[PDB]
Amino acid sequence: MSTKAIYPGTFDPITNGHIDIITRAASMFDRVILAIAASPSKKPMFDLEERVALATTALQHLPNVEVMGFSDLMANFARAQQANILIRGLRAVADFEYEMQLAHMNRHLMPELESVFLMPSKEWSFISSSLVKEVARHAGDVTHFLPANVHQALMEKLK
Amino acid sequence: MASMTGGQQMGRGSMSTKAIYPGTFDPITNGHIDIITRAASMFDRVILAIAASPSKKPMFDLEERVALATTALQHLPNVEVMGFSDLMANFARAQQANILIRGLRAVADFEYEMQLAHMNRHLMPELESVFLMPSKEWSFISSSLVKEVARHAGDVTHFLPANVHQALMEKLK
Repeated sequence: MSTKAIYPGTFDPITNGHIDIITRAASMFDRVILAIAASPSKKPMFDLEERVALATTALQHLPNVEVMGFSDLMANFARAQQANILIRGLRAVADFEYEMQLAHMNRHLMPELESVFLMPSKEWSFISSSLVKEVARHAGDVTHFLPANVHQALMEKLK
Repeated sequence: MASMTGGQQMGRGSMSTKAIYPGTFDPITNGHIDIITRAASMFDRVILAIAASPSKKPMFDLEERVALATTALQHLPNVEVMGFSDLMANFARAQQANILIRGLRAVADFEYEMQLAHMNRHLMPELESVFLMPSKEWSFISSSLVKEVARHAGDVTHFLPANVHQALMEKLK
């Protein structure tokens, strides 16, 4: 019957690449949660409240998508949310290794959670939050890579 | 609201899902079975699409491959086995599939798989490629390796369903 997917990340901030991933996932699963990590070990530019607020606005037009923060073991959060699917976007070869390791651990922690991988669209294949930030920090144009609400908020953070 | 719209795929919630899982499956292994079982748990329907005329001559012919796979996957109600002699995208279009299952074992392959996904996106924009990691148990097995091991009497009973094991032993004198 139901499929319920979690798409975890720091989303600092959410980019068009993330939006593409979640849009695609929301087309194939009944429900999707954008799970925003509360306390990443590297301090984010936006806090959880801001990240969640931005992502909510950017994803409001998707009816089966909900944005939430989480500060617990993803397996525990997935169990709490009665999620059975874990979405991960796969951009680089470097990321694949780490995500395969994590998937094997999550299989150990939650055997009933299936990890599922999406490639980013060609359009968004080179963008990351980190890269957009670094470009923007030195006044590079990133209007093409962010939704308007995120773009405005980023500009404010850097002024 | 049919008088007004037939509806669209994206931005309107969840849609009916029909996945193709293509390969040569020469023969199908427990690794493949794991992948398709997992896909069949999350998609409404799944087709195991067995390539008829692969570039490297297979040990089993299409009829044998299809027969073996059918038997090994009969316990999954939403899975069907078919042969195809086309691009995976043309078969997908023919079957009105909207999902393409791809197994992701090696880092070496990631680049090729991303390139294939971009090509399939070009050919069939409405087809989404979805990538599954193999289970840890099956992470090192391939059809090719199991065959070569079997050819020199290595034990591969753990890597194949019984019907495939028997058929493989028959192929190897």
